[PDB]
Amino acid sequence: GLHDDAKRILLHMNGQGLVPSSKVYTGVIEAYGQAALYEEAVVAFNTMNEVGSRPMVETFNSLIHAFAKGGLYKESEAIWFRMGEVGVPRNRDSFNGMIEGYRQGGQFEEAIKAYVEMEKARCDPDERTLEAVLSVYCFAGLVDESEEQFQEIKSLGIQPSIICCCMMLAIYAKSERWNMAHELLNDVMTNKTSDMHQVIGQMIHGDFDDENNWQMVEYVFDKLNSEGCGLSMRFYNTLIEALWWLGQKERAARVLNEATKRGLFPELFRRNKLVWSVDVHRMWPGGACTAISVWLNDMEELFHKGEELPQLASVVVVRGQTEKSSITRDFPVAKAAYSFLKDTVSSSFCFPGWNKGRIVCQKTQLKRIFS
Amino acid sequence: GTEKVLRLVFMEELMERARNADSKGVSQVIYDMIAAGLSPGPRSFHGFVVSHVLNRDNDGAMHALRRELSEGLRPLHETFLALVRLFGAKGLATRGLEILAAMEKLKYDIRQAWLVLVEELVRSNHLEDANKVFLKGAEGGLRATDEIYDLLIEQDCKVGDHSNALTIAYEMEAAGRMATTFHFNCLLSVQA
Amino acid sequence: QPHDTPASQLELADPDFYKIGYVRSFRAYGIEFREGPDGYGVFASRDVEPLRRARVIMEIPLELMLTISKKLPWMFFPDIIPVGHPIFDIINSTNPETDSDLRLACLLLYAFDCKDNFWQLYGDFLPSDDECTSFLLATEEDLLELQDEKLASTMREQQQRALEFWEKNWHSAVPLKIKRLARDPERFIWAMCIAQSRSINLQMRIGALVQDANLLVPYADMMNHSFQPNCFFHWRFKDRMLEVMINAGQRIRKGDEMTVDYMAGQKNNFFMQRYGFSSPVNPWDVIHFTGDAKIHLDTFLSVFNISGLPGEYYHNSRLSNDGDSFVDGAIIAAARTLPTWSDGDLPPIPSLERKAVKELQEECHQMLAEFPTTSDEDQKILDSMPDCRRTLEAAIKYRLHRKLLIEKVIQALDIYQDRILF
Repeated sequence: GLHDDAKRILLHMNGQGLVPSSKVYTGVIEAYGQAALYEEAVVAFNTMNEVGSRPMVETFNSLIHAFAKGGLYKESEAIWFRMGEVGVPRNRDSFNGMIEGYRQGGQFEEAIKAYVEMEKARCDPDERTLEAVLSVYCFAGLVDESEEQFQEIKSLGIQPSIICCCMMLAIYAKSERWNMAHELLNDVMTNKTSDMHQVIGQMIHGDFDDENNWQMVEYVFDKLNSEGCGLSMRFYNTLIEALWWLGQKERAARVLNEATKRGLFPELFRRNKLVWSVDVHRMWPGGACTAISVWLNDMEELFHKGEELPQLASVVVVRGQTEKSSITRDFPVAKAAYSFLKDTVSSSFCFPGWNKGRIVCQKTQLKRIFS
Repeated sequence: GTEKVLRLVFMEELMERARNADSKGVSQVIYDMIAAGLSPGPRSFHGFVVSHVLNRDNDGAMHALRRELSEGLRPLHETFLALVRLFGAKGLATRGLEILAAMEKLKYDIRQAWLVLVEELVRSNHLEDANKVFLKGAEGGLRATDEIYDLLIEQDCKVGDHSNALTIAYEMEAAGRMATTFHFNCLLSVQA
Repeated sequence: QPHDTPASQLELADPDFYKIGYVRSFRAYGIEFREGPDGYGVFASRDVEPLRRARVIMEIPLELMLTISKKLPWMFFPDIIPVGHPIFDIINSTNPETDSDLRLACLLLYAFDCKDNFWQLYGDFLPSDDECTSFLLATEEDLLELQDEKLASTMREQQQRALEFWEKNWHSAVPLKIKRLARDPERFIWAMCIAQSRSINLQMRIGALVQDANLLVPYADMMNHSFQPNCFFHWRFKDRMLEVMINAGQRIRKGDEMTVDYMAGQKNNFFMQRYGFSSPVNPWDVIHFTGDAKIHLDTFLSVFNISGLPGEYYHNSRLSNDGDSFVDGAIIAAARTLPTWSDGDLPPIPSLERKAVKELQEECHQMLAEFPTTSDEDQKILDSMPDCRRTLEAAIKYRLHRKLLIEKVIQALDIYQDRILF
């Protein structure tokens, strides 16, 4: 996920003289597709298309994932339409990235249509595809409907990973089912799954946090670097989602500290003389609320130390071409961000008139709630 | 209302950082302003281009040009003029014709840019490519100033090139300006 | 239904105006002369598509116009002054550098008193002493009303010089040949006004002699003025005929007003001094600023789409046409007269230009309040008088155009200060 080192390598290669190959730009568009650097990946792909090389399917399935990390569905539709005319087939990971991008965004209807298209094209849906199909019914109010895919996962293979178990637990906790979900919680803690899947579950239950007890989960936190930022950020996001909604807030939103010390959650907060904001464009509603609370207390703790307030404090919730639209409020994260900023704090944070894709507060207005 | 009020402070410090030839500051200001919801404009990218131009950075300038063009926004005339001047100062004549063609496809005028290109190629001790660019631009119906007509002839006669000097003199007399004693005198020097 | 064209508002001229010339070797191709309240004008009667070369619309022979050389040996190529006539002593006793309208006026007065001459029949179509817009035939009231001290002083000096020349040359002991030319001192003033408001300087060639002369050509003085002309004068030496040819590439439709350029590249003051004409879209009129604030030039030209070298500024429509309808000759003249600074490719700072624009605006406001009147008052005065003197109309239009230029500069500065931050 390194991006500055990628730029240094590209500069040294250009200084050498050798023209970068297909895989060079294919890795560059993935290094500039995990740090919210969406425009650099676009310009690198343009340079790839304007240097004398033909993009393969690997470049396309990397670009769909890089554009699905944020949630720009229009860019995904555009690149999917261009892949049809460029002359390449649509493999499994392409549909996987499309549905992953549609998940954090709106348009929940297109997911089942894309899956039935996979079935028509004999896409041979894999485990990630079935996980995505199960998550299709996750963000929506279809708690009891999201159980046939769980049974399919339990039958065709081993029990689903923790990123699905904790997700279903948070789904059950979102509805009016608190105590009936404790047995399903003990299920994942008293089963025959992997070794690390057993210690995960006791980190939320009980106290388990001190100078030595919370040091045990440090090994589990550092061992998951083998995924390569693919499912590690997904795992942390799902953990925060299942931890903050029903549990202790001080216990849930503390993993972000070690995550930022690790280097897997970049651009979560912007601090400068002119601007002071928070980017949650690649975060789920619960995680977005956790980051909002973290940024709020981090700004209020800097309020009494005598520091100049920013001219505009923004909350980057949704980006992309869709930003200038009235269809914005339909994003799942958006409804939750608006509710959390309306019920927790006063009515000082509102949508901008120039761009309806974030939440901003004026300088004088921020001072009033702070006091 | 407040849109221009905040754009003022967004652009003021950007230009102030671009004045002292600092590219990282302009880049971080661009990132901050695009994170604030406002799409970047051509005036803002002008500073990011001139930051690399002042630090003799050609690859960074090309990257900034591609960045500005990718968002479907046509660059301004001053940015293209600075790019042409930088490519002419470095002697990269072949990389200036593509910029001139890009200006032409954007319905601009490529007269002053072509003059700046030939002048910077002459001043950078690049005479052959300067004469080539001048002859390529003159055939398309683009006339030049008298000062360039005099400078090209003087330099080509001081170096010892008679063919290009005579061709430029013929093109000058065809454009409308007749030759004076100075011109003939230069040509005679090479002839004697 | 009749087609709505700028030429349809006027009526067709008298057919004798063209009949008195058609009997000579005069031709007019694709043109129609039309008279209105302001005067005659030349319009088009055929759609001229973009041509590769020029097309001739007038052929005016040499034997129909007057000509006096600009050098010391005064050679009148149309020989109408016989040797021994005492008018050559009046033409010759003049300074060969400062006064050239006196000789043309004397030649016109003599041509008005010579039989079988074209100007005895053409003089019926020249403007009289009441429909002429020249400031020589003006009063002290109108000159004081101009609100310009230097122009009024120059016009008074010129009137004095004309009167002194008439008093020194047309004395009592003069023979009758000269006395019958200009009996009253107003005739000579009118002759000078016609010779000054209708003269054309052109290098003509006859036989083997190539010289530059001042010639009063008929049927070509009717061409109006426009800073974006459509035609130009050309001399044909094989037949000794002057031509008015449309520019190559310009598209002319039916009803368009054929115009040429009078004194290309001059200030709006010399126009009022010579032709008694004022235009608010003059791209060369100068506005003097005493302040030290300096605006940026390249950004100012880029925001208004004024692309071109400092010698030739044009508005590039294909960059922005509908968006920039403000871009006229006024903004071009402003960009030429505004105090500008440029140091390489250094980008401008918004604070410096925002502090300079307010200084420029307050300077414009303090220089505009110097006039006793305002813009709306003069706008109401100009149409409050339906039929007034032509000199007063020209003066009030001059004042209105100056004020409108100042207002246009102020509005352009406002657009620049509010559009520099996209």
